[PDB]
Amino acid sequence: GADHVKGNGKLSTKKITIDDFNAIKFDGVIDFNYEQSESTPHIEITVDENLHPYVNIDIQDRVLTVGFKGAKVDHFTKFIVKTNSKWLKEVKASGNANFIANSPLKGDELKINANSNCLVQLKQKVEVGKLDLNVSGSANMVVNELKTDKLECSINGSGTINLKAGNAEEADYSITTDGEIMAFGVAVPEVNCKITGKGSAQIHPTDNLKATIVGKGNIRYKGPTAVQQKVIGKGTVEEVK
Repeated sequence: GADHVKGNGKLSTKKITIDDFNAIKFDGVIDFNYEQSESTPHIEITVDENLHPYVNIDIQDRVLTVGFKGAKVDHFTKFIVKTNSKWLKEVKASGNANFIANSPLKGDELKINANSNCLVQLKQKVEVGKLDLNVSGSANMVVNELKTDKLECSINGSGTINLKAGNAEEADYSITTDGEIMAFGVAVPEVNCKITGKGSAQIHPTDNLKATIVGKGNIRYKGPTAVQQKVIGKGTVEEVK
């Protein structure tokens, strides 16, 4: 069967051209550096020199998948991906990967699913019609600045979503089992916030807030805002000054 291989500890970088992609999927301890630009797309891979033949770069229906193929890689020293595309509508990251967007991001929609201990960092302004963020398996997401019409934030099981600054017209915030949403920095006129189980949501509704809690989870908001709530459990909905 497939050979078991391992990195020889000598990192090398290879740069090649890459086809058009608008979606990214990867699973594993990969440092993935992305930029949105009109420049000729390239992909730059850093991995142990003897592992480059096993590096998988595959684009199907504009979905880019990066990982390994052709052998079972028992160990690698580091795995860095640096690439760019004109458009980006989706990112699926898993397995303790680091996804970093080092450019502003634009488009009708941006959907991000961060699972199993990943770290997603959107370091520059995200300006989209709809921003759909999902975290599970203790993954973490940090968004420095956003501007959107519809914002959807959801955490399942565990993990955190930190939305440092920005604006949304409507936001749906949800925490199930456990998790933390840190979004005091995002001003939103219409907010829907729901916690089922444990958790903590920090939010900034500027007109109306619909809050639902079942369990010990807490909703803390900065207003002024009108509030309609339904709480079953020890958790509470409270304003912070």
